[PDB]
Amino acid sequence: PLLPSDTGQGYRTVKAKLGSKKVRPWKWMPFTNPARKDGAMFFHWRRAAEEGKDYPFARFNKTVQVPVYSEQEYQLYLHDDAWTKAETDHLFDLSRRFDLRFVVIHDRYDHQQFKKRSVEDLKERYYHICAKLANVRAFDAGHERRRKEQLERLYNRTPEQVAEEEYLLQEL
Amino acid sequence: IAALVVDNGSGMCKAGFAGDDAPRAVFPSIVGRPRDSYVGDEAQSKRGILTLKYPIEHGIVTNWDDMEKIWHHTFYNELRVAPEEHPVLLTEAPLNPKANREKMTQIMFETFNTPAMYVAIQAVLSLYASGRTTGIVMDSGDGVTHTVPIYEGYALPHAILRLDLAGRDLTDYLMKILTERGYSFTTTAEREIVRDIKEKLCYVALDFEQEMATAASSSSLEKSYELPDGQVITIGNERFRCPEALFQPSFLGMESCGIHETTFNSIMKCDVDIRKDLYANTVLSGGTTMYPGIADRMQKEITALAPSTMKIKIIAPPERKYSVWIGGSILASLSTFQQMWISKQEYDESGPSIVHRKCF
Amino acid sequence: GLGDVRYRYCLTTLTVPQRCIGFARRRVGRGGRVLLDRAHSDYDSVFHHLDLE
Amino acid sequence: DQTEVMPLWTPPTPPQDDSDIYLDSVMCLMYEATPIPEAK
Amino acid sequence: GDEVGALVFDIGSYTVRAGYAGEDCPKVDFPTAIGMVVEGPTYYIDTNALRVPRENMEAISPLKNGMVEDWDSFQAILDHTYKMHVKSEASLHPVLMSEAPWNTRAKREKLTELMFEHYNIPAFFLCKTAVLTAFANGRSTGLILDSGATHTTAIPVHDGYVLQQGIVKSPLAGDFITMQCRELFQEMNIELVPPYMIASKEAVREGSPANWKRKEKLPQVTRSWHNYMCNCVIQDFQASVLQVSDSTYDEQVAAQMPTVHYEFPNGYNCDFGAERLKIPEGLFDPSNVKGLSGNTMLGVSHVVTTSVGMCDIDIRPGLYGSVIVAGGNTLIQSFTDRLNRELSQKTPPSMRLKLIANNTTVERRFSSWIGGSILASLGTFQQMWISKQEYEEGGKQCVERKCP
Amino acid sequence: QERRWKVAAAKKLVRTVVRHHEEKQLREERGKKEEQSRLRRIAASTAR
Amino acid sequence: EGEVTELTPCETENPMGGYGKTISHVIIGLKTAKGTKQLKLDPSIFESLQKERVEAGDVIYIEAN
Repeated sequence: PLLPSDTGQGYRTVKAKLGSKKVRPWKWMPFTNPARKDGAMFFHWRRAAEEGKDYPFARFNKTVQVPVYSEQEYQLYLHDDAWTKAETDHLFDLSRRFDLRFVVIHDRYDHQQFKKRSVEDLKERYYHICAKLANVRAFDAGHERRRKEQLERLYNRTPEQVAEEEYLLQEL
Repeated sequence: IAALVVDNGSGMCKAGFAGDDAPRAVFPSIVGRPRDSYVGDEAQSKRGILTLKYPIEHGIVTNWDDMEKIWHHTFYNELRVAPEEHPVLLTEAPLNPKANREKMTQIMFETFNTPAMYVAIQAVLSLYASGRTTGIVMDSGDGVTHTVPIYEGYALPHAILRLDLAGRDLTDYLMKILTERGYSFTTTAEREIVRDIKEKLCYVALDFEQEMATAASSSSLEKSYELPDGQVITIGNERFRCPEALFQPSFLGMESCGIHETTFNSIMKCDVDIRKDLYANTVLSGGTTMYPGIADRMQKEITALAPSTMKIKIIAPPERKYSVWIGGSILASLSTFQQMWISKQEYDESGPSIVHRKCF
Repeated sequence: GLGDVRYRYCLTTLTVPQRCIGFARRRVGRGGRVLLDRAHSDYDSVFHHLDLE
Repeated sequence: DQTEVMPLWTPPTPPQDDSDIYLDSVMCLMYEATPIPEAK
Repeated sequence: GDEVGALVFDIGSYTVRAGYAGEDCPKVDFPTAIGMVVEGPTYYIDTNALRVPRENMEAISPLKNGMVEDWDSFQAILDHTYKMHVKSEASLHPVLMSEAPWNTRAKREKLTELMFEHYNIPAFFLCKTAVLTAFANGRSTGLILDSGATHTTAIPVHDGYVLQQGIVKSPLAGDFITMQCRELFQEMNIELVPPYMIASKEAVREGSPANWKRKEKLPQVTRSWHNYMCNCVIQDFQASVLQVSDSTYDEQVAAQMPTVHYEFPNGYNCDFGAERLKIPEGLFDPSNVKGLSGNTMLGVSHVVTTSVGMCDIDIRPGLYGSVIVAGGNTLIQSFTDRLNRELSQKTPPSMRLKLIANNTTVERRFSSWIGGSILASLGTFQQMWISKQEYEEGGKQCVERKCP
Repeated sequence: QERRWKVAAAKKLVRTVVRHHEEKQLREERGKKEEQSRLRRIAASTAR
Repeated sequence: EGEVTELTPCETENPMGGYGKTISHVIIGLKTAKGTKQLKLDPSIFESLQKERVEAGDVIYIEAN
């Protein structure tokens, strides 16, 4: 279960084709990455001639996107009812940094300092906030909560009981 | 067509061609430097305006220009060959930083532009010369020391041990004790003369204490040597006082495990499952390491410290001064290894890092 | 049926040393070098039937 | 099992436009939605 | 050259590891501990200083529950590394290190400050060890088990992110195995004759009295240092004897093994029987430990159940897709086989289970270092560097802003 | 995969070298044997 | 079929009497594009292949039965 690798030599049969072909040199040249705003100067083994070319590999600057409010949205459009401006801000910051991994956000959301809220509580709250912002500036918490409690009940279903449930189902 | 083998000893370069039994040319690896920088013995001959220099410090490179020029002069005078129509095989000490590997690869490719290149550790090539599968290699080289447990022609960098003690430090200590005996040894000539006296009469004591008793009682140990000036030197206990320092770093004020103690440490660093086999597969290294009473004494010491429940079968090739180069010639003379070479266009298409991608 | 998106392997033979290679797939490697990775599956030891017995 | 050359695995590419995708681990149900989860 | 000459460092519960980036194996390693002879002072590091006998060593482990203890010791050990092994100016070379699940932000800031100011490092980075190991397996959401020399901990991961909740600081480790060896010696009454105090180990048979010679030149050592080198001997013995019953333990079943002829530094060599399998079975359940009614610890299957249950439902299948091992004490034989048996038994078949196939010593221990080098190699990561210029700008406080 | 592959390379190299040593010694021995056989044959030519 | 790779005898002095310079049978290394191999060849066939211009680097039609 190994892997052969490319072989170019094979045999001493290649006397020529080199004297006419210079080995393009390589240098441990410095460089800067655009993705680093400070533009830290690092190094590459570029082939000399390939000097000054923009950092070709930093074109992946795709990120999450979260909205913002200043003084009225939290009171006019996205007018809050249960959260603090601080709680909305903290949620949105955790979202921006975590790029919308709600389980990650909740497990890394302060439940004590901010209002204690399940992961789906934060999910539904954000749904309200973002949908209000979208429509004014122009997602199913309940059913999913029911389905999830059902899921965990079935999971906790004692293994023997699961066994007879499956035995019936197959017996059909 | 030709096949090139390059063995770079800690302080002497010894190159040759695959299939050969012995290196083409041999000489100490020192570099001159004007206050044209000349090479090895070439520089030595011009000591007045060229200053001795050791590019292989600690068994390691110092300045790329120095070995650039050693290769320059090598090719142009000793080999007097066109390596750029032949593969170039090179060797290295273990645990070498990747920096040195890429640097030497680039220097080869650009400066000299030879088609086929490849690198491999000295110890494993010497083992290949030794014709055995699994075992532990002691790198009693010339400038630095290492202990390489090689398995299935494959070694674990962690398990290796290092120590920069070798013939140079042994010669320095022997010079020191000989001066203490009432002599003096200062310049290069004196250093080489001390090394000569060592190579002639120095040996490894069996029971160092009863050996002292015999040297101080049996004058037979005290012997006569014609110095270059002609002076006759009585040399008794000092024939073997220095070698015992190998197991006793305290001799030189240093503190560490003796050579065989180091080896036991290493074999412990391995896996127990095959340490019996390793014991069965001892090794030796270094042309400056064949001194009488050495292999047997080391055998006794391992038998003592190594549990007797395992078989301790020593391996002491009396011809090991070139083991590494000989293994290199053997390897370069193998069919399946020819494919494994690395071409110039391969560097041109992948850069120096291709060595760390393929050269293993 | 296991549903592994990337572990899709296939049989083939080679050009010069033609023979049943076994479930294998090409894959790129460092230095822009393609490499053939030959798998090891339920029929690893019996990789010579031919004709779809 | 007409006969076709095998695929390849390659590094990624710069994102011209978002190809946002995630894969769940349930790997059991059909991956679009539920038509009538309840009396909706 | 999308890789710069970076160096990765890996320090575990048992030993200290490090090596260049992108390489197969860490370059070097040496004991986690250092021998202290109070009088700057005399530091004994690596075998030549530590195991080799000297006078008045008080060996000190600068680690504790994966925490920084002796900052001066850490600085000295870094300098020892540099000189004795690497011989390079990392100020010219980017570096990074793993981190514990619980390392104090205060100590992380302290070390960041120290690195940047003293060591003059050009760049730095941090991340949790388990994350590195999970990378090593090419995994994004799994459960990590490590029997490092200190603890026997389990920590799950998701999308390359640890679940803070999953930490289990079980005590049992190679320390526990040393305690087991000690109680074995007690019940069968063999003292500890360390090798260093033995000039010659004279011929002796099974049951034979310890016959040996002492080398008069042996300045006395401390109980700390001597006991710890004895502990190294004990761990060697364990390795020589490592094994666990693959099923419900039975005294006579374990005794059925041919008593292995293990030799000791004195030269004595007796044969050991069912004890080596009676002992480990407690690792899988501390309650069954005869004599010691350990209950606070969770048996192996009990640890599995705890870790699985404490997660959420949706990803638990994902975690079950992976199971990982790590640590100096993970050398145990019958480790993974009996682990998976206990799984199949206690772990319900409801959720598909899948482990990680890696048992070589190299993988089994330095998977974490492998993952670290793996990350260093990646070409995209360079935007995630930590330039020393940014640290100069914003103090060591930039860590909180850039590291959550 | 690279880990898997270089270990195999080392193994195959070991096999190659051990085989090489083997035929070297076998050739030595058989050369000696042929030499003595040829000597017996020339002595049998004397006998002829 | 294949290309003649090598050719060797199976020497043996066992035959009754005489200088034992005798061949038990011949060994012929043959290579097709599929691969390479060798087979056991009786002594008499070496005379035959003498008859043909058998030389390293050519192919041949060896009727098995």
